[PDB]
Amino acid sequence: GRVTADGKHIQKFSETARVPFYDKTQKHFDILDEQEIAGEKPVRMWVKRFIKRLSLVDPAKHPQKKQDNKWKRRKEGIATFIEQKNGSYYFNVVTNNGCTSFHLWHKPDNFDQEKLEGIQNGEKLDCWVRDSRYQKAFQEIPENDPDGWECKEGYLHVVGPSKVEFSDKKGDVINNFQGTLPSVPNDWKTIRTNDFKNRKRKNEPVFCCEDDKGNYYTMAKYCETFFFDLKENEEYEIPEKARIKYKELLRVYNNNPQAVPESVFQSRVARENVEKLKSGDLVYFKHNEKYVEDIVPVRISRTVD
RNA sequence: UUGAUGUCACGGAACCUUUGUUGUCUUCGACAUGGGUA
RNA sequence: UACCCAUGUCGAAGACAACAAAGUAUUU
Repeated sequence: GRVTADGKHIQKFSETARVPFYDKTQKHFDILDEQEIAGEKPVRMWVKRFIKRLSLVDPAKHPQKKQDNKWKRRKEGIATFIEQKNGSYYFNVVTNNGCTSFHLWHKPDNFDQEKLEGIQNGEKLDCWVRDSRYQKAFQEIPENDPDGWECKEGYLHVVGPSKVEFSDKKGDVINNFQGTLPSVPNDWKTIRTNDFKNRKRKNEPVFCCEDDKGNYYTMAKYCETFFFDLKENEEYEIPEKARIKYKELLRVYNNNPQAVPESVFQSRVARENVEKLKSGDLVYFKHNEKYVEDIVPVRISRTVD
């Protein structure tokens, strides 16, 4: 939700999507303006809810784990090979929905047509395809995925790189870093992740670093959130109780002895010493038919009595 | 800024009454933080 | 729009509440 200009109502967004900000696969911090980052100018993003995945042998007669629930909802088509790189193969696809086509890169399974050993330019194959939730957004359409993006307008909710694990002693991620750990940056906008927790699948990027008095930090947030489809006709009134609870939430955020000692790793509410609701704020809200009941600044937050 | 044959104003204690007092173990364990994957 | 958690660290309270001036016969 978004707090209205009068400061007395909160309007409802219909949707959210994740925006990668601290990974090296994009340039959002270099191309978005300050008031777009601050969440006080609306922006227009490309959004994809579902992403396609292929198999080049029928899942129903595929060995092992693909006579499986995810593949129960099959869809069929034909694919044309057009490029190969790093063992990945590039296909244009036509599904059985008349004319309905898209390009995608595929990293073959062992049973994908002899793992595509010996396939050649211009060839084509019968295929099966599924779609799975992706719910991500970008300002510019990434290369290697040029199709299926929907243009939407909304606001960016930028909290900062505040999901951090820290210790006085070296854990599993730090032990396996393979390098000299960086120093803690001074500016929260320059942080970029430098390896992964699951380095085979390359899920879950992290930023590992060390400070001058011997603490080790692992920041494990790389996405930031995009709010879109603002409903004009759906205000909810903020009662006085909701403001008191929010002020108490802010007080407990800013008076924490157990807080991470480096403020670049704190959320905007704590890092910036926020003290009130203000017009135009972006927030998560709980409501009844007419009134706001609970307000929090981040996705997993605190609940006040 | 006096008025004149008449001024005890050195003719009148800012005096009298009121408790800085009432209540409070130098004690003590679970809590911080916000995403990630499809 | 469903699923899943992850990390180990750290002192708190340092006066508060009340009162903040009020009374002080002249007569059946």
